[PDB]
Amino acid sequence: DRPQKPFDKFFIDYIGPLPPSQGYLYVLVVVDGMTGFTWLYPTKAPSTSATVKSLNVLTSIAIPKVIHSDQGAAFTSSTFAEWAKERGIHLEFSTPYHPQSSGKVERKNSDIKRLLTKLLVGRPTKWYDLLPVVQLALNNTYSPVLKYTPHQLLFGIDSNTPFANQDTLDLTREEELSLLQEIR
Amino acid sequence: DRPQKPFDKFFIDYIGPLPPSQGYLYVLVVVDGMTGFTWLYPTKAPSTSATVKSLNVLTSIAIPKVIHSDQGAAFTSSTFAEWAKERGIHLEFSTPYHPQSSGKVERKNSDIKRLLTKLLVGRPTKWYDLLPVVQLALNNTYSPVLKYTPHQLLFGIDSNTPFANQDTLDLTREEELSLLQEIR
Amino acid sequence: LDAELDQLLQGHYIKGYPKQYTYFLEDGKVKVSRPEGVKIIPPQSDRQKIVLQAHNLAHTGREATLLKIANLYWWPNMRKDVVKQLGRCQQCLITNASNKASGPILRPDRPQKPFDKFFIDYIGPLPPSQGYLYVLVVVDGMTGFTWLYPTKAPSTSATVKSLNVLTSIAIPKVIHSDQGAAFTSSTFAEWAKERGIHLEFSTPYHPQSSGKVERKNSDIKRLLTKLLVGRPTKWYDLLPVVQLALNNTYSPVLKYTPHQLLFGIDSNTPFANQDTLDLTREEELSLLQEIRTSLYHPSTPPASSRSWSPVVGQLVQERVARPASLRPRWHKPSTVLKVLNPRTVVILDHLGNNRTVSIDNLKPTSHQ
Amino acid sequence: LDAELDQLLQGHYIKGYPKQYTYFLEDGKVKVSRPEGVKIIPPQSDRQKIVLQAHNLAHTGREATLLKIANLYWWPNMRKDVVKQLGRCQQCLITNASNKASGPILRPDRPQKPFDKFFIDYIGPLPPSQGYLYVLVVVDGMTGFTWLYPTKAPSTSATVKSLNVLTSIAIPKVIHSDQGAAFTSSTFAEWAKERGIHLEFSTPYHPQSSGKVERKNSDIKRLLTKLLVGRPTKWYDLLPVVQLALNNTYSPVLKYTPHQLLFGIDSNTPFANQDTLDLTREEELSLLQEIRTSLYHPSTPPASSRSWSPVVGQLVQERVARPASLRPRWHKPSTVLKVLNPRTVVILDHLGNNRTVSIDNLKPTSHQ
DNA sequence: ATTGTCATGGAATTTCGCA
DNA sequence: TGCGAAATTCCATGACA
DNA sequence: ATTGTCATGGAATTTCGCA
DNA sequence: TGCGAAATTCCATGACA
Ligand SMILES: Cc1nnc(C(=O)NC(C)(C)c2nc(C(=O)NCc3ccc(F)cc3)c(O)c(=O)n2C)o1
Ligand SMILES: Cc1nnc(C(=O)NC(C)(C)c2nc(C(=O)NCc3ccc(F)cc3)c(O)c(=O)n2C)o1
Ligand SMILES: [Mg+2]
Ligand SMILES: [Mg+2]
Ligand SMILES: [Mg+2]
Ligand SMILES: [Mg+2]
Ligand SMILES: [Mg+2]
Ligand SMILES: [Mg+2]
Ligand SMILES: [N+]
Ligand SMILES: [N+]
Ligand SMILES: [Zn+2]
Ligand SMILES: [Zn+2]
Repeated sequence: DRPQKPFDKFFIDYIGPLPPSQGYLYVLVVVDGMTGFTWLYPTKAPSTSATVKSLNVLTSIAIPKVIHSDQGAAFTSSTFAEWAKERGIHLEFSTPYHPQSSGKVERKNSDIKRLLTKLLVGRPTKWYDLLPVVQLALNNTYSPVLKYTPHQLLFGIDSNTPFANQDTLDLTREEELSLLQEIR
Repeated sequence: DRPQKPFDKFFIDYIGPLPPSQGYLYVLVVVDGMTGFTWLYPTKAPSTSATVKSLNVLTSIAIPKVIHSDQGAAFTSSTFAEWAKERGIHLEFSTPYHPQSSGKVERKNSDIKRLLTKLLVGRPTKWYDLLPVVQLALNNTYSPVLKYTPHQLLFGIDSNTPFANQDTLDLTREEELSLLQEIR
Repeated sequence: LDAELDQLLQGHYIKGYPKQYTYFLEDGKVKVSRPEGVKIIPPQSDRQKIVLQAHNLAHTGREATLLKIANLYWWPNMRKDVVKQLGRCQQCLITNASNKASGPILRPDRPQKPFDKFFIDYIGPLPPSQGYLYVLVVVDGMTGFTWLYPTKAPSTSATVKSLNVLTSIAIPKVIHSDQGAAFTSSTFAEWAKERGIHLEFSTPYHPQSSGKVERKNSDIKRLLTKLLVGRPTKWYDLLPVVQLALNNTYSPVLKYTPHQLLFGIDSNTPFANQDTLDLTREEELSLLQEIRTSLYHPSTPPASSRSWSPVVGQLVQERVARPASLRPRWHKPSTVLKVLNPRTVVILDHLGNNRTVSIDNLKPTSHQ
Repeated sequence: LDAELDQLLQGHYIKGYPKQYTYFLEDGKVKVSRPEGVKIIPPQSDRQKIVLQAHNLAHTGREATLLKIANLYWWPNMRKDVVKQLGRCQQCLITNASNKASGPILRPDRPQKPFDKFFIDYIGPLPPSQGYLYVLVVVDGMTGFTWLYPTKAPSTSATVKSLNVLTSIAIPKVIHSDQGAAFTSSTFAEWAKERGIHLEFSTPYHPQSSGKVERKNSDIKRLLTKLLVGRPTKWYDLLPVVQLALNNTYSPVLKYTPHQLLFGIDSNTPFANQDTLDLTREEELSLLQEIRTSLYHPSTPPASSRSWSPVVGQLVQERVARPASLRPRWHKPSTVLKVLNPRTVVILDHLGNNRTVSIDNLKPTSHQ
């Protein structure tokens, strides 16, 4: 069996709805399986159309052999199947109600939801602008299991933005009683 | 004493008034003394101004050491004297009532008056257009005294328009009784 | 196709497939173990399509196309098939640049006599000066002697007005011009025939062909500029000055001014030369005839290391003259009917018209 | 002046006037009988004026000016006086062309790492496609990997929108650009400082300095053209295709695609290379680091036979950038403050500002 | 059925003045 | 029959849209 | 305070297959 | 240990406004 590689498998998923930010409601999340590298795309809907639009950007940089997803409507449509077939991409589905990624990916997907949550409180409407820094953060985060960040695994070099503070990532007591104030 | 040369002396004079042709009334006549070469310029008046305008064209091709003329008003004005002095041209006047050129020049000036007269009858108003061919004619006319035309003496080559017919130059009987009809 | 590949699998020898390598079957495809790795040997009936797919990714040339194919496949003489396709790609042929230079320039003979040949051309538009925008420049080929006329347009009519005045002095055998609207009109053709003047045209989009006058344009503009430094650009009144100035300027290579070449004696201008003061005019014209024949004449320079020269029957392409944005810089291939000289050819353009054309506006079609 | 010439007439020797010629008086002027003929020897107090008169006829250079003077005069070392005046003619100095070429180009080192240096530039205006007119091209110096963004204007704001998206992937150490309005605005300066990105600018009017990206522009336009042959020029929808196409194209000199240089492994695109299928990613990155350091690098070509290289303190002139019709092509002389490298200098411009400037936009002032 | 040209100023080469 | 310096010639460079 | 680049396709050179 | 032919490398040419 051949060793795992970048572009072997992309794990995709939607997060949202979120508070509107510049007319956007959702985030499509792409994580490379081997490197843990993350790409994020703002969409207005979890539709096949928005997925195709966003993946067209990504897949004009690099094309995965396999895309893995749950059985979301946007991912099981025959349009989305056409699109993938055109690009020679094999589609892969986790059985319904049983999401299976990998340890690395699950942990990454967890970091994403939590890092988002942390930064959306205080400024729940300014997230669109923060997506770039969110990604840099995620991608220059040290992996306990491998000695390396996703940046390093993807490109084979150190980054010009090392995130030296392994950050709090937990909700400070101020944000706990004021996150329960925004949802009131 | 040094031998005579082109540009040593220009002989100038006016002819006219003539019947208006394209708004023009006079012809300034320039004849190089050594070669017998002729230039003609249409003017609206025998003035210093018209002379200067016309000689400016000629003297932008070649500048004579000396201009000879009778004592016409246009040639004895101090403006015309300034103009010549500026260009380092010596002015020369025949004594009043006694025009003296040279054999060659007088004969040339004669040819001009006669050739004009011949072509103006029949079409007394179309002479402006004929000035170019008049000059070519004059300048490719064989000189009995020298073995050469003015073209040949000026440029040192045969011309592409030889005027093989030493022409009639005299008024045919039709033109004699119809030149006395135009002046009626 | 499948015939060849079969004979090969059972260990027999086919011309082109070297015998020292092991050829096998795996995943339903014929493979071979080459030094670089294991490559698929596609059936010949598939190869065109492969080359085409590789080429079409970015419309690459020989090596860049080969390198893609080599990632997956091997077969005999791969580049021959690659080149076959490059030679058939309309899009590459009409978009790519040439990488072969033109042959070395010709230095046509100097016209033997004043008035043998005029070269004419327009300069402009210039900043308006007394309502005038252009200059007609007329340059006698033999002497360099030049005439200048201000115009409002580079029109036939204004050309005709000016030349009627110039040809008062003398009629030329030939007038050479580029393909400007002014010079190619049938009115201008008539005007010339009327006077026994033969019209000669530059090939299109090749101002070098009017080099005699173009080069004079340079000096005319250069002197005008100097004279106008720190003043408004009122050039109309300087034309005469410039004309005279230039006609009386020495060419250091020749050691003569155009005036001298035309008349064999200076007129009354500053620093007039006096060397012939004691000769008769006839003695003077005699020294002029001799000076005229002995003038320096340059030779054709050495060819560059990778030039081409046109051959009858060659496929060549004409440059698109005014190509729109994102459109090919070359026309479709066409054929050389006649090699007029090594730098000038007639081509049949596939329409097909005969066009007389400079090789500077051609490339040899690549891959034959 | 009259002192010297007097001593000379009575047959005494003056340094510079050769003793074997006879010097006399005639028509109130000192003459000499030289092989070419009899010439006037003007008094030294008159010579500047003479040289000036000869020069001013057509603003001629050395020989053409000398030849006029020589028609009438002789004196010692005439050309020295001619050259003195040429060196003082404002009009000649700022209008004439140079006749010395630039020194041979530099081939700066390839950036060591991806993201060490971006080169950015605009292409356009292009025919409108979905309301878009320009393309922002961003080219990573090390890899050649390129990003393409359609814009409506070559503006700072549209630059910033695009780069926010690109720098989601990674932040570069340096971004190199030419002097476009978009890149030199203080808003753009802020945007960069905000991210610890250093801005580097080309010298002005020298697109070669952005050669990495300019050259990529060529391929982008060339592929767009081919893809659009026989269709309307709807380029907007092809940008992504072109990006991918080019990033995955081999450079025959390197034997790698920019993708490979950036990632050390092909993604799922046609004809993907498989040579590292059996290495671990870590083994793969290790072979990548090695491939990255051993890439071919060109050297500075030989100087042409008549080039110049800048010296501190030299009088040099900067080319006028957008010279109006009939106006000088050069600025007044100015001085080299610092030789930054042999092809780049700082000059004090007589105003005087410090300007950093390519030698391609300079000539050495003639005659010192 | 047509085709490069030539001013320019440093450098390279030749000629000049003298012996 | 030779030296130093001035004169002349050579010619790459660049610009005519 | 900065600096040319690189696809291209014939030709030149090197390597390959075989002996 | 050397030949013919194929493969690879060299590199001038030209175009990015
Ligand atoms: C058919 C047909 N339609 N149009 C052309 C055509 O030639 N068009 C252009 C715009 C190129 C042009 N150029 C020059 C010129 O002077 N160019 C500058 C230059 C001079 C010398 C040198 F060596 C290089 C460049 C003209 O004089 C001229 O009349 N034209 C029309 O052919
Ligand atoms: C200050 C200042 N203001 N303006 C400039 C300036 O440079 N202006 C021009 C019009 C010359 C320009 N040109 C290019 C370019 O691509 N030219 C084509 C090319 C490319 C490569 C190569 F080697 C030769 C030519 C640009 O990209 C660009 O932005 N500009 C502004 O500087
Ligand atoms: Mg989901
Ligand atoms: Mg009178
Ligand atoms: Mg023209
Ligand atoms: Mg022209
Ligand atoms: Mg730019
Ligand atoms: Mg550019
Ligand atoms: N010729
Ligand atoms: N460097
Ligand atoms: Zn193609
Ligand atoms: Zn000057």
